[PDB]
Amino acid sequence: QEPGSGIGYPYDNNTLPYVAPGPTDSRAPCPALNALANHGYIPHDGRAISRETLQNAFLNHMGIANSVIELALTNAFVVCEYVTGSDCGDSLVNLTLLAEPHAFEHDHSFSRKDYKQGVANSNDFIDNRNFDAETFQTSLDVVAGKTHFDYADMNEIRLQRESLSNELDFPGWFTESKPIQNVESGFIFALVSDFNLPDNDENPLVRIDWWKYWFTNESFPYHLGWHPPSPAREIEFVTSASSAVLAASVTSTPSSLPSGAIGPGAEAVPLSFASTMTPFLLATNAPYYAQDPTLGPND
Ligand code: HEM
Ligand SMILES: *[C@@H]1O[C@H](CO)[C@@H](O[C@@H]2O[C@H](CO)[C@@H](O[C@@H]3O[C@H](CO)[C@@H](O)[C@H](O)[C@@H]3O)[C@H](O)[C@H]2NC(C)=O)[C@H](O)[C@H]1NC(C)=O
Ligand SMILES: *[C@@H]1O[C@H](CO)[C@@H](O[C@@H]2O[C@H](CO)[C@@H](O)[C@H](O)[C@H]2NC(C)=O)[C@H](O)[C@H]1NC(C)=O
Ligand SMILES: *[C@H]1O[C@H](CO)[C@@H](O)[C@H](O)[C@@H]1O[C@H]1O[C@H](CO)[C@@H](O)[C@H](O)[C@@H]1O
Ligand SMILES: *[C@@H]1O[C@H](CO)[C@@H](O)[C@H](O)[C@H]1NC(C)=O
Ligand SMILES: *[C@H]1O[C@H](CO)[C@@H](O)[C@H](O)[C@@H]1O
Ligand SMILES: *[C@H]1O[C@H](CO)[C@@H](O)[C@H](O)[C@@H]1O
Ligand SMILES: *[C@H]1O[C@H](CO)[C@@H](O)[C@H](O)[C@@H]1O
Ligand SMILES: *[C@H]1O[C@H](CO)[C@@H](O)[C@H](O)[C@@H]1O
Ligand SMILES: *[C@H]1O[C@H](CO)[C@@H](O)[C@H](O)[C@@H]1O
Ligand SMILES: *[C@H]1O[C@H](CO)[C@@H](O)[C@H](O)[C@@H]1O
Ligand SMILES: *[C@H]1O[C@H](CO)[C@@H](O)[C@H](O)[C@@H]1O
Ligand SMILES: *[C@H]1O[C@H](CO)[C@@H](O)[C@H](O)[C@@H]1O
Ligand SMILES: *[C@H]1O[C@H](CO)[C@@H](O)[C@H](O)[C@@H]1O
Ligand SMILES: [Br-]
Ligand SMILES: [Br-]
Ligand SMILES: [Br-]
Ligand SMILES: [Mn+2]
Repeated sequence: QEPGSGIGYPYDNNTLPYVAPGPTDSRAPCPALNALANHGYIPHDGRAISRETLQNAFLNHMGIANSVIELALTNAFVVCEYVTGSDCGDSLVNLTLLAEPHAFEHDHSFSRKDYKQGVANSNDFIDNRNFDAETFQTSLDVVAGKTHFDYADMNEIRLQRESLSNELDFPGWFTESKPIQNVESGFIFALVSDFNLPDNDENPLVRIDWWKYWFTNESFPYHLGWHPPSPAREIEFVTSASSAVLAASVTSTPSSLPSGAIGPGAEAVPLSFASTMTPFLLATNAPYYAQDPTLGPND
C-alpha cells in the first residue's frame, strides 16, 4: 500500500503500492513472487533479481523467513542456467523463466493450467504460468461453502487437481510432483492460515478469503485483516505442514490418480538438468493482472 496509509503497520512499516504489471513486464507462475513484483519489493519489471532482494522482500513484506526460501533460491538459479544456457550468477534473468515446465514449475497446480493441458496435438503447449480463474475454481470447489480448511482438506484439493490434470493433459505429459506441490501446500498454510485462532501453530486453518484474494489479485489481503505472520514463518513450519497434508486420511478418492498419489511424499531436493537437454519453449503470454475489479494502489 501507499507508505503513508499505515495499512501494514505495525507488521510492515515500509509498504509500497500495488502497480499492475504492464505488457512487457516479466511475471512468474508464483503468486508470491508476483505480488512482491507488483509492489516493487522485487523489481516491478520482474528482471535481474538477486538472492538478497528476494530474501529481504519475503522477510520484510510477507513474514517469510530466509530459511523458507533457501531451496527455492537454489532451484530458481538452477532453472535460470538450464533455460538460458549460462550461469545466472546472482541476477535471476527474469521471473517468466520459472515457468519452464517439468522443472520447478510442475503439473497439477492449484491455479494454473498444465503446459499440455487439453491440447489437441502433441507439439502444442499453452499458458502454464498466469493465474487461471477456472483452474483455481476447481481447487476452491473442493472446499465450497466453507470459510476455513485444514490439512485433510488440502490433501483432498491436491488429489482433485492431480486427477483432473492426469485426465486432461495430453497423453504422456502428466508428471506427478508431490514434493514441490506440497512445499507449496505448506506455503499456503504458512502465509494465509488464520493466526487469529488460538491454536494456529499446532493446527493451522487456511482462511479461504485470504487465499482467494492473494491468488486472484496477486496482492495482499490487508483489507480482510491479513498481515505478515509475526514472527516470520520458518522452514520447519512449512515442511511439517507439507508432511501433515500428505499424512491426512483420504475420505474421498478421485479416479485417475497416478500410482502412489495417496501416501507420504519425498523430501524436496535441488533440481538438476542434463547439460545436453534443451529447455521447453516458455509460454509468451503477457502478465496477468486482476480486472474484475482492477486494483488500486492500496489493494
Ligand atoms: C525464491 C522464492 C520462490 C520461488 C523461486 C518460487 C517459485 C515458484 C514456482 C516456479 C512455482 C510454480 C509451481 C507450479 O505451480 O507449477 C510456484 C508456485 C507457488 N508458489 Fe512460489 N516460489 C518462491 C517462494 C514462494 C513463497 C515464499 C510462497 C508463499 C509463502 C510461495 C507460494 C507459492 C504457491 C502457493 C504456489 C502454487 C501455485 C499453484 O499451484 O497454483 N512461493 N512458486
Ligand atoms: C525471460 O527470459 C527467458 C530466457 O531468456 C526468455 O525466453 C527466451 O526468449 C528468447 C527471446 O529473447 C527466445 O529466443 C529465441 O528463440 C528462438 C527459438 O529458439 C530463436 O529462433 C530466436 O532467434 C530467439 O533466439 C528463447 O526461445 C526463449 N527461451 C525459452 C526457453 O523459451 C523470455 O522471453 C523472458 N521473458 C520475459 C517476459 O522477459
Ligand atoms: C481483489 O481485490 C479487490 C480490491 O481490494 C477486492 O474488492 C474489494 O474487497 C474489499 C475487501 O477485501 C472490499 O472492502 C471492497 O468493497 C471491494 N472492492 C471492490 C472494488 O469490489 C476483491 O474482493 C479481491 N478479490 C478477491 C477474489 O479476493
Ligand atoms: C506469446 O507470444 C508469441 C509471439 O511472440 C505467440 O506466438 C504465442 O502464441 C503467445 O501469444 C500470446 O501472447 C502474446 C503476447 O506475448 C499475444 O500477443 C497473443 O495474442 C497471445 O495472447
Ligand atoms: C513498526 O513501527 C513501530 C513503531 O515504532 C514499532 O513498534 C514496530 O516494531 C515496527 N515494526 C517492525 C516490523 O519493525
Ligand atoms: C519438515 O521436514 C523437514 C525435512 O524435510 C524437517 O527438517 C522439518 O523439521 C520438518 O519436519
Ligand atoms: C509440524 O508443524 C506444523 C505447523 O506448526 C504442525 O501443524 C504439525 O503438527 C507439526 O507439529
Ligand atoms: C511428516 O510430518 C507430519 C507432521 O508432523 C506427520 O504428520 C507425518 O506423519 C510425517 O512425519
Ligand atoms: C472426508 O473428510 C475430509 C476431511 O476430513 C474431507 O476433505 C473430504 O471431503 C471428506 O469429507
Ligand atoms: C470427495 O472429494 C474428492 C476430492 O475432492 C472428489 O474427487 C470426490 O468426487 C468426492 O467429492
Ligand atoms: C478413497 O479410496 C482410496 C483407495 O480406494 C483410499 O485410499 C482412500 O482413503 C479413500 O477411501
Ligand atoms: C513437503 O515437505 C514434506 C517434508 O519434507 C515432504 O514429505 C513432501 O513431499 C513435500 O515436499
Ligand atoms: C544434476 O544432476 C543431473 C542428473 O540428473 C546432471 O545431469 C547434472 O549435471 C547435475 O549433476
Ligand atoms: C482499476 O483500473 C480500472 C480501469 O479499467 C478502473 O476503472 C478501476 O476503477 C481501477 O482503478
Ligand atoms: Br528478460
Ligand atoms: Br482442458
Ligand atoms: Br513423492
Ligand atoms: Mn504448474
